[PDB]
Order: sequence, then structure tokens, then C-alpha cells
Amino acid sequence: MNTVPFTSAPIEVTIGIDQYSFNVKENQPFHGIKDIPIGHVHVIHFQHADNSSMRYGYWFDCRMGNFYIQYDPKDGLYKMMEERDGAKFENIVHNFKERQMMVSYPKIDEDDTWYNLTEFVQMDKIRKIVRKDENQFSYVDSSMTTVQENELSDPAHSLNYTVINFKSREAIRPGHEMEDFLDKSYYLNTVMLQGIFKNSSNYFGELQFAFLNAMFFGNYGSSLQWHAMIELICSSATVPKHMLDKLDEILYYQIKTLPEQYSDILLNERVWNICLYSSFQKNSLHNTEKIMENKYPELL
Amino acid sequence: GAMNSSNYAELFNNDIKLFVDDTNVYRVTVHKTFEGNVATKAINGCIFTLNPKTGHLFLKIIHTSVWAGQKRLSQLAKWKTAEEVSALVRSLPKEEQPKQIIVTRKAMLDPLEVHMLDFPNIAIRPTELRLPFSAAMSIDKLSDVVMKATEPQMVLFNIYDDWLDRISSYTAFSRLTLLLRALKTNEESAKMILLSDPTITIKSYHLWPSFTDEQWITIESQMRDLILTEYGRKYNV
Ligand SMILES: CCOc1ccc(B(O)O)cc1
Ligand SMILES: CCOc1ccc(B(O)O)cc1
Repeated sequence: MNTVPFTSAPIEVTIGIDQYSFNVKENQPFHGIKDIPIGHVHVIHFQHADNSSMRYGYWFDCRMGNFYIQYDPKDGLYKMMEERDGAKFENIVHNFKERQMMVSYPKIDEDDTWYNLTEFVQMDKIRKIVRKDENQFSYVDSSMTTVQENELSDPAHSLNYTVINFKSREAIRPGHEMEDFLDKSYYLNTVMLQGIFKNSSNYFGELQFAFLNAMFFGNYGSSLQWHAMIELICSSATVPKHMLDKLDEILYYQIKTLPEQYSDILLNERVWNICLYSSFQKNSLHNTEKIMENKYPELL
Repeated sequence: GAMNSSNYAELFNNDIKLFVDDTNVYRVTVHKTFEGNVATKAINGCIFTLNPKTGHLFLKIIHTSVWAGQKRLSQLAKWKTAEEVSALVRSLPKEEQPKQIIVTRKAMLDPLEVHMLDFPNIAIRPTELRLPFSAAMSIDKLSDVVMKATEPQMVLFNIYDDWLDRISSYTAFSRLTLLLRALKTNEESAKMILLSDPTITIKSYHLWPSFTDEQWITIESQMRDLILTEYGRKYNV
């Protein structure tokens, strides 16, 4: 069980840790978050009470270093940093634990939600999408655009998701124009899976990361990426059976976790109706279709 | 974006463009089978690709053999249209290639966009105009070449005959659309109007009769009257 201590909380903020969020008052005696499950990536995120503009946060894995949060009054945000002095860090955390100055990661023992949302997400792949190699953790915020959005502006602060574009030479083989546009199996299996991602786990990890950035930061280009990767699978007639079954589980937990009140901005009516009702895989996503129809029948 | 009333004169500027109409690519007769079911029999079709500035018509004849053994023919027909338009563009010298292609039906956009990915600078546009190019098979010489074809074939026409020697391409296109609209609304009457005077003949190298300027004004009036008439017969006005 790992810890992300805080130097303090000087400004009132809503703090998120994975799917959990709680309020910290201006100068509340607060030193951080303990009992964080080892073995998963995590995200600690922030929305200032005084300017809900810019949700922002950090993806991290506690196995990769000792990380802490410290407010920066010049840049005006809670920054993640790495403590390289491991003994200093243990000592600091112990004292925070002895004075009960840390909130506990509130995992229910029955609850596999976070694992099910991050099953294929790996810090090494996050750090290739979010390029800032001098840190072992990754900063994301509401406003960051994707490499594809910039094509259609600062490249250092972009989300380098894999570009998917159904009307592109990459997606369409010369002489199979109709075939490849109406049945995207070539683009999914040869171009994307064999060619770019190497395996379905890496594809699912990017899909899950894009969903999580859409949900926790309202990152619009992330939402576009999540829907494109769903649509590429549902619009392929030939998809391995294990990928379809795993996709159904992935999407089920994503729909289950989505705030009921955000479904209007995080869910693309066209993509979902197409995927569940018109696409090749319209009958292959039993769990997702059932939770969608019972929770968001308005979208459909 | 889309071509409409407000940017209509763009058709006659000096940027090469083509209209593509696919409404006569896939044509069928529907009939009863001996068992009393219904079946279709395909007949020859054509892609109607027109330069509205010059009158140059690229008539790609679609032979019924292209449908043999294929499924979902109405969807294939849009892709086959796009395949043939893309092949035409590639066959043209660079300086003859269009800078825009305007499709008359929005269902052609994605097929054509996909087939033209190699030509990212050629704009593929829809239009809000309801153009009557479906009536092109009411021009006898075009219908004749389509129905006689025994194989795929491209035939080149000037749909304006020699009109551009005397009138502008805006007026030539106005005349053509009026003629085609009339032929679409009442083919028999339209053709009766066009041919009632045997002293006015169609040159061997032309599609329409050799009317003087004065005779075209009269013809054009008769075509409007016909369209107005049919609108009245239709709606009881
Ligand atoms: C207002 C910030 O509050 C603090 C409370 C406790 C410590 B400490 O080391 O236990 C430090 C700061
Ligand atoms: C050190 C305890 O700090 C806390 C901060 C916030 C909450 B809460 O429920 O919003 C609880 C405790």
C-alpha cells in the first residue's frame, strides 16, 4: 500500500484519486493519500474551488518512484514531484501517518472497478502518449489537444494518441476502396493491431486511457479518440472472438462508471447507435448493450 | 462546402469543375416471375459527368455485365460511379483535372471522397440545387449509345452543341437545365415541342436541333409553359 503525501493544501480544491473525489478546504490540515493499491496506474486530479476551469492531474505508478504533491504559488497549481531521497520520504510519510494527516484510498474489498478500467493501461505507454520524459509521472488537463486535432498547437503539450482516420490512405487499400471503407478489418487487424499497436492489449490500453482522460478532465480530444477506437472495432466484420468479449467488458465498466449527468457530453449518439444497432458487431456486445439500454435509453 | 443559389455563378468561372450524376448508373425493369414473385432485370446505364463551363460530357456507359454476381447493387453503383470518376480524373492531364467535383446526390460524397484520396486538393462538394440530369436518358442520341453498348465504353459529347459560339455558359447551362427539367416533367410533350417543325433538324454531330436565336427563345417559352402546365395538372391549380 503506497502513499502520495502533500506538502500542504494552501488553496481550496476538489481532489480526485482514481474514481474517488473529496473536498479539501483552504489551509485544511491535509498531508495526502495513503493505502493506494500497488499494481495499477493511478491518477490524482484537481479542480480548484475558485476556478473550475482547467481540471488537471497526474498519471503515476508508485512502483516507479516516490511521488508527492506540492502547491506552487507562482504557477498556481498542485504539482507532482519525485523525491529521490528515499529515507527522507519514508520518514515524512511515517509522520503524516502517525498524526492521521492522510485520507485513505477508499477501496471496497468487493470492488474491482479501478482494475477493470485500467486493466490494459501501462505507465510506459502513457508516457509515450504524454511526452515529458524528465518525469516518471504524466500531466494531463482539460485543454490539451491531440496530435490529430493539431493537424485539423504546441506539440510539447499534446496528447500523442494514435491517429485513426477512416477516410485516409492508411485506412483504405488502393483497389479495395468500397471493401475497406464498409468493412474496416484490414485497418484494424493489419494496419493498427499488427502494424502499430502490435497486440490487442496495447490497443485496449490506449482506448481505456482515452476514456479516463475524457471522463476525469473532460478532455474533448480524448473522447474523440475513445469513440474512434470503439468504432474501428465495431465496423470490422472480422475481429478475434477474445477481443470482442474483452471489448464488451471494457465498455461495460466504462458506461457503468460514467457520471449519469455527464452522458450528454461524453457519449456520441451516432457512434453508439451505429455500434450497438447497425455495425457488424451489433450482436457481439451483450453486456454493454444491456447497461446502455437500461442507463441511457435516451441516447438510443 | 455545398453548391447552392448563392454561389451559382461559380459554375462558370475559370476553375475546372465537373458535375457527377449517378441516377442512371444502376437501372432496372421490375417484372413478375413465372412463380408470381418479383425480380429485376438490369439494363445498361451511364454516369453523367459534365463540365458546366464547356459543355464537355464524359458519358461512361455502364454495361449490365458489371453487376453480374454482385450483391447490394444500389450501394455498389455509388462506388462504381466513384471508381469510374477517379479513373477519368487520373486519365486526364494534370492541367485538365478538375479542381472541384460536385455530386448531385449526397450519397456520392463518401464513395467519391474515398476514391479520390490520392487527390487531396480536389474538392468534393454536394449541392442544394435539384438538377434534372436524371433526364439525360431522354436525349435520344445519349439513350441510343447507352442501350446499344455491348461492353463498357466512354463516349464524349458536348451537351451544348455549338451554343457557346453565340451565348455564355451561364445561359447555355440555363437552357440545358430548362430542357432537361421539361423532359423530366413530361417527356412526350417536351420532345413534341423540340421536333414539331421538320425544317429544323439535328445535325449528325449534335444532340439538339439547329434553332436560330429567335427559335430558341420561342422553344424556351414553350418549355416553361409545359413545366407550368404540368405543375397545374399535378396540383390542380
Ligand atoms: C497547514 C499545513 O499544515 C501542516 C500540518 C502538519 C504538518 B506536519 O509535519 O505534521 C505540516 C503542515
Ligand atoms: C486528513 C483528513 O483530511 C480530509 C480531507 C477531506 C475530507 B473529506 O471528506 O472531504 C476528509 C478528510
